[PDB]
Amino acid sequence: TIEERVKKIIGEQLGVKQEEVTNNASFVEDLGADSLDTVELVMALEEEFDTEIPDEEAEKITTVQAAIDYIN
Amino acid sequence: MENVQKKLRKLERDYYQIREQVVSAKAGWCAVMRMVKDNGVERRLHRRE
Amino acid sequence: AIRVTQSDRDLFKHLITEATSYVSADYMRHANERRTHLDEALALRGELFG
Amino acid sequence: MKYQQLENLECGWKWAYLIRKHQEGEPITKYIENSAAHAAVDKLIKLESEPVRVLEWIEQHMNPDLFNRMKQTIRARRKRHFNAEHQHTRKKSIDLDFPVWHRLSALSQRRGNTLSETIVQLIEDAERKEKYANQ
Amino acid sequence: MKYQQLENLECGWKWAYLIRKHQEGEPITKYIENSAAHAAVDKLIKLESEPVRVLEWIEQHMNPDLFNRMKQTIRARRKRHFNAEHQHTRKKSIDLDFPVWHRLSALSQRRGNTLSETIVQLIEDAERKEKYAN
DNA sequence: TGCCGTTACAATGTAACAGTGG
DNA sequence: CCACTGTTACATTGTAACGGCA
Ligand SMILES: *P(=O)(O)OCC(C)(C)[C@@H](O)C(=O)NCCC(=O)NCCS
Repeated sequence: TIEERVKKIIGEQLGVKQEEVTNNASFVEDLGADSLDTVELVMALEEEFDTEIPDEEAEKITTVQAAIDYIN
Repeated sequence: MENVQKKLRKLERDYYQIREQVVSAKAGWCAVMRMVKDNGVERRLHRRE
Repeated sequence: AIRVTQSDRDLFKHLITEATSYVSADYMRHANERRTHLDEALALRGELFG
Repeated sequence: MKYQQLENLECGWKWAYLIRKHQEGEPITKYIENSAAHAAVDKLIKLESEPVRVLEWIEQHMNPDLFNRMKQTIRARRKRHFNAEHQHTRKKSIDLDFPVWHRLSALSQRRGNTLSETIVQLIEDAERKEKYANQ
Repeated sequence: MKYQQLENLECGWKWAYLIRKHQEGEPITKYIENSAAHAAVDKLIKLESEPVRVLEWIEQHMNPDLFNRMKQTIRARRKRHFNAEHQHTRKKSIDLDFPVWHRLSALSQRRGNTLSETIVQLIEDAERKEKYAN
């Protein structure tokens, strides 16, 4: 499903545990993903669901909950 | 301007290729990092020299 | 005893150094290639979005 | 030369090629005598962990027939090994029915371009129709 | 069943396949102990020139997990062996650059056709476009 | 379900053509 | 000239996944 495909992408693009990645887990502070890591995370999220996102609306996404919210 | 649309499609395919390459490389690197949890990576593997 | 310990120490040193030189080289090559590919990719992303 | 030649890798490739050919039953040796051929093969086997000596063993006992096949197979293996790094440089193997392949090859030889280029042109014309339908 | 099965041929095929796998290092036999495995492999090696006994050898000592792979390999061998008689039933193998293959497979999956059918349709549409223009 | 044809690949080996530099 | 390299177009064998049929 989408709400777990997001976890599939996030865990394997940041290397963090599945338990760590909750809905409210922010990438930078909780998951530790920095500038380039978050860039690669958004690219992977785009690839998984074969869609595209605007630059500003994409950069607005900075959390698992926000990630799914834009994805779903 | 359908030619311009075709140019956009060609650039889109190139960008898809590059993004797929980058994402696959990142996933492999993350898998390796999770697999080197045995602490052989701090200095022994990442030789900045 | 001296012979055996020297042989084991030399084996350890050689294996360790050779394995590190074998792996870390490709590891750093992969890191550099990934960074370069990302730098190239951003330009295509921007132009496609425009 | 476009692809970097690595000695300690190509030597192992060559040794593996010789061993595969021998175990398949072919006469890699240039010797007609059974004893010398057996000794040379045994020495090649001993050379498993010393790929560097495989070049000398080649120059000493390799059948004169196999030089062309050797230079072909290792060259192709080098190309494939370096192309496997990225998907966009890889190759995909497909099987085609005789009529379809016959028509496609005739078309390609007519246009004087490779099969991939002909497929590109065909799919591009179809995609042009699709694009103009979309617009 | 479309292709008639011949015992003296398929049994030779099976013997050759098992010998190839053994030479490749695959564990042919179900015996973890090396002595029994070596004895069974020697029985197979000296068992050459025998269909009626290679079948029994497979039934008795064959590794359980290789049965499916061997069965499908023999299926493919039978089909190819019978199809290689006539030109029109043969298959031509080619290598396609990854982007071209990706686009072609996209079309084939989209339309539900196979690669051969997809290429046939594409060539036919190209011909029809030629006739339209001409 | 288990056999049986069929497809779409992967891996490796070769012949032939095209390039390149010594 | 000549040799060595890169590339394309096959072949050959093996395997996994579908789908038909008793
Ligand atoms: P991190 O602190 O290394 O930052 C990386 C980055 C956010 C600057 C980078 O990923 C990026 O977004 N670069 C392009 C910025 C942009 O919007 N450029 C316009 C299109 S080229």
